[PDB]
Amino acid sequence: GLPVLNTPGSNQYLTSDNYQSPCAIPEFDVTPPIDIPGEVKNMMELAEIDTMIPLNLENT
Amino acid sequence: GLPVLNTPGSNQYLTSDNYQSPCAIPEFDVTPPIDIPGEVKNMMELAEIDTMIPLNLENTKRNTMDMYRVTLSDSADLSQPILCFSLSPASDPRLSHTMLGEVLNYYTHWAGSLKFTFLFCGSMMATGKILVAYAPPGAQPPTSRKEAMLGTHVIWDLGLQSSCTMVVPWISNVTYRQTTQDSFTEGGYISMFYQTRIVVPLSTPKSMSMLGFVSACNDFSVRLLRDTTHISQSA
Amino acid sequence: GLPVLNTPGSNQYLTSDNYQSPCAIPEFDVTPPIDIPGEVKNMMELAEIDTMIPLNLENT
Amino acid sequence: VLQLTIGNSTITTNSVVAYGRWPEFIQPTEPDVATCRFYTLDTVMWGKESKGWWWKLPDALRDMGLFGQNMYYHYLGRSGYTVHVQCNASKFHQGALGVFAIPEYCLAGDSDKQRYTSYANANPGEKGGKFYSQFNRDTAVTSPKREFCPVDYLLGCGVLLGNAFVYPHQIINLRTNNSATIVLPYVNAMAIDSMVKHNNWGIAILPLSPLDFAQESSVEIPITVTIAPMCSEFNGLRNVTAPKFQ
Amino acid sequence: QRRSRSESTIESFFARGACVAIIEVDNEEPTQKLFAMWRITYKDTVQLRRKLEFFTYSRFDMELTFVVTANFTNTNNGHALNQVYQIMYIPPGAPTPKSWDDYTWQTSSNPSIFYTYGAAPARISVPYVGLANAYSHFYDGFAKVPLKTDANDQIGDSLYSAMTVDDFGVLAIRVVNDHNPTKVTSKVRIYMKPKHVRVWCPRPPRAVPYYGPGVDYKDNLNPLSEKGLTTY
Amino acid sequence: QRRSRSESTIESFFARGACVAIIEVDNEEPTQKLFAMWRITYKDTVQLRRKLEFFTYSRFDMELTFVVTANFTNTNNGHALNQVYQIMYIPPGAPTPKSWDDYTWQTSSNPSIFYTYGAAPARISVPYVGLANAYSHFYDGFAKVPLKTDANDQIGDSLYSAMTVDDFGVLAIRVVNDHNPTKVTSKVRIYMKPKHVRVWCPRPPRAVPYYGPGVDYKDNLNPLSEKGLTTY
Ligand SMILES: CCCCCCCCCCCCC/C=C/[C@H](O)[C@H](N)CO
Ligand SMILES: CCCCCCCCCCCCC/C=C/[C@H](O)[C@H](N)CO
Repeated sequence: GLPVLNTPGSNQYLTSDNYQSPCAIPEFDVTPPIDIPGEVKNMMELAEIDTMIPLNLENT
Repeated sequence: GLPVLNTPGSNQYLTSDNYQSPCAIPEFDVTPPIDIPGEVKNMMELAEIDTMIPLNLENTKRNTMDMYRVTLSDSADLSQPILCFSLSPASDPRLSHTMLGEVLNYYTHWAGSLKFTFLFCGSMMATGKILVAYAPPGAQPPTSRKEAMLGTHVIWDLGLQSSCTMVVPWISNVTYRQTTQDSFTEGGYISMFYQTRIVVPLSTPKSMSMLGFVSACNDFSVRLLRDTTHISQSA
Repeated sequence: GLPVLNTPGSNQYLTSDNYQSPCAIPEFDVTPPIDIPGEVKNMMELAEIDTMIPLNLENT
Repeated sequence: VLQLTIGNSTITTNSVVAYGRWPEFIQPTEPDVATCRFYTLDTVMWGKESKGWWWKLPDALRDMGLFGQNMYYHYLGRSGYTVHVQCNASKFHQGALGVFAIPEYCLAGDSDKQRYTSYANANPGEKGGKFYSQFNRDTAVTSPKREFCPVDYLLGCGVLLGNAFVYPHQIINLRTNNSATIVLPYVNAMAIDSMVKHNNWGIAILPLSPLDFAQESSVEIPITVTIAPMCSEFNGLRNVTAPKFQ
Repeated sequence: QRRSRSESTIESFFARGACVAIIEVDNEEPTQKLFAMWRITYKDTVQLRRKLEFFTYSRFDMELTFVVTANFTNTNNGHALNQVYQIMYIPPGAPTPKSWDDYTWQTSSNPSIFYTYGAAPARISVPYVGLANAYSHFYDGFAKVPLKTDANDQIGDSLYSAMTVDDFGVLAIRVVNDHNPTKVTSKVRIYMKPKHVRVWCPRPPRAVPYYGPGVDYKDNLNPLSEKGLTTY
Repeated sequence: QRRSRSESTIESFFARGACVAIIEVDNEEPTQKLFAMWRITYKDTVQLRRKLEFFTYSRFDMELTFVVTANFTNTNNGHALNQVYQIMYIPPGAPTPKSWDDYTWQTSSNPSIFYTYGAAPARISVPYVGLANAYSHFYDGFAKVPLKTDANDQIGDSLYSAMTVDDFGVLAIRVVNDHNPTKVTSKVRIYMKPKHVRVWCPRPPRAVPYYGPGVDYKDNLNPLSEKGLTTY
């Protein structure tokens, strides 16, 4: 068929990749999402929350 | 030619995939389809069909004809329930083997309103009121009619109508219950009591049987297809 | 390059397939066809031809 | 009261249409009168200990009227059916008859050899057959009966009788109705098929609730199965087929 | 209502590939396992069968996937190069091979796959090759009719619910490699994925274990378990 | 302000595939490691768990990648052909295999992968298969309630923070190849990459080592180290 050329990096698994994959459970009617409070869209939104500091760190 | 990159998951066979494949017999003039009656476009269409329930499952009545009919009579005690079973259409021994349960055993998740049509097989001169009650889970099973009438319930006059449709509305915390028996996604409790005992005149069979048919409503659906536990193959 | 996914059925040879293949003799000036009589476009055209039947099949 | 008349046969009474499809045609030979009669099968007594009865269609209508003659003379014929199961019961008779119309009603044999039942025993015809509480294995190795061993709760096909309502069904509940009518269209993988060898349908009259009457010891009421071939058209007229029934 | 029936569709209900047969093929010396002809049918395994017996008639474009798994037998230290397996179709009528080195393996008109061991499992799609307008999972008749004029009873004696003896031919699997002293026993598992499935006249599923290619049953006729009448 | 939050997104925070389980599968003789059923959960490993326990609820389309690494055990000079590993899903309820040569491996409706050793790791995407509208990393309740009318305390005795016993079924991995005298011990590492992640109700991460599948803890309850109050 179409002549392809396997470039270096084939048949590998890079944990940080966005490659597609076959859906193991096709035509799966997932549960519709509800408006749950406290949705986090970014991790820094958690850093912006002021959290108490373990300032004192003596042995006792 | 075109530089490609074999992503992880190549040269594998996932049984659940829609990949194309070479036609082994190309240019094959298949037989044209005809309009055969009873076309099924969805498995739930089979669950919507009301099928008799093996309600009675005693050691001597199961796996026979006695398991499909429940014996009720005027001599039967009114304080004790007629029949009782959890709303586990796929894991309850009574509902698991029903067509509904047979289709659910092939799926993991199920969600919908059920329908229990109880048919009276007594004489036309036999009258009475049967209280059919659905009690959602989270409380004591309705061991008494006073507890059963607190939840959803319907009074069925045996004289007026020979079959009563007890629709179990879809009430659940999770969007989909599991088909296995588990206490978090448990369905509920279906029970029957004598609102008014069966009253039969003379020359009438005092003890009569009844049938129960479980069915799925239009809102009923399933997901997470799986293998049924019913069938087996020794190897 | 382009991330591909080798589906099941790869590196096989199915005798009944219409996959492309590299031309072993490229830029090959084939002989032009002539109007030869008796062109058969379908095998059933041969079945439509009435052919004598070995009706009698005794041992002798 | 419903009074359904077809050809030269009238039946007075609800009727259900199998799979929501009415018997209709697809040069076939269609007797518009000679094959539309409601042929009445042999009446069967519904004993108190009865387990059920089963007939094969069109095998049941093989010796009744000109329908059987057209079925044997012609090679392949398609025919819808209208099965009226009438059970005369009084107000004091209790019971329920599941009338199931199984498409391709394959039954199980008694012998250990699978699919070993003979053609004569698999096609009883107007006589039909009966279900049995348990599965009695054939033990005559010298002369195997080669007959079905239909089990009530297994429907003779290993499935549960409770799920048998997936088929076109009708419940004769003696308290509300004394008769049932099922209109079966021609159901088959083929548009038309040989009827002498193939049985398009199978009617199963199974007592879902036992028959009782005034606390009597033994009670038996008649059940009459009247089958009407609707839109029966045959093709391939040729010498009559005379099957061996022994 | 609002929940979709996607996973419940017939196409989705049979979207899974089911092992329908396990074929043992060896490259032993001529001492019968050189090749193996398996009659193509889903009734060797009960799961996909039961899924199909849910309905009376079916029409689906099948998809067969062959997973070949080979091992060294009768040798602790065994060697053999990568084997190529020939999976040839022999539809009803095509000459079946009588040996490994048979002419029928030439596959002049029989479709065949040559799967190199270690590669992706050999997948091929097959259209609806049924003679009728739909596959007949259940047949309430015979192939012959014993007539009054038959000389003997075996002339018309046919198997019940059996349409054709050669239903859809045999799948002949062999090791294309020459017979090596090192015996490599291979198991070809055939997985059947019905596609474009259209089913007709639903039927309840078998509640008792299967027994043969028909609807017969011998033992284990107790599907339901013991349970109280009023026990939740 | 001007610096983008791309790497900090929830989709990016879980964009990495994390080893969630290591399954040991052998092809030994029938002397129990022939197959192995691992209850699918991220709580066998603490890293991806802690990343998920950052939030109370989650909804993500998972992506499982199986990396199979095989070795020869109990043999210095061992031989075996390329093995094929069957990774079958057994959702809650599907019959689990009791042996290697079990019928449930036919996968008539259970989704399964057949990974040929040496090929690219077996990757498959799974949608949000949660019963609720979001995955419950934390559950402040039980599955049962011990009632006053219960005959015994074990009727309603349930594990705290445990919703279902069979949470999402078991992943059954076996070697499809026949049992060879040469024992090939394989380790299937499952890597979980949550995709399309939507998280709700953030929670602080566990500062002490995990202990079981709940929020319990036994030892190593000293997260902070010694440091002066006025020491920079
Ligand atoms: C490598 C070439 C292999 C080609 C394989 C194509 C063979 C086609 C046969 C598929 C037919 C199986 C589906 C039909 C099932 C039947 O309905 C049942 N056996 C009962 O009738
Ligand atoms: C080869 C087929 C494999 C198919 C794999 C799909 C299995 C689907 C299960 C994934 C669910 C894991 C994510 C859910 C985590 C839960 O929230 C936690 N266990 C706690 O609730």
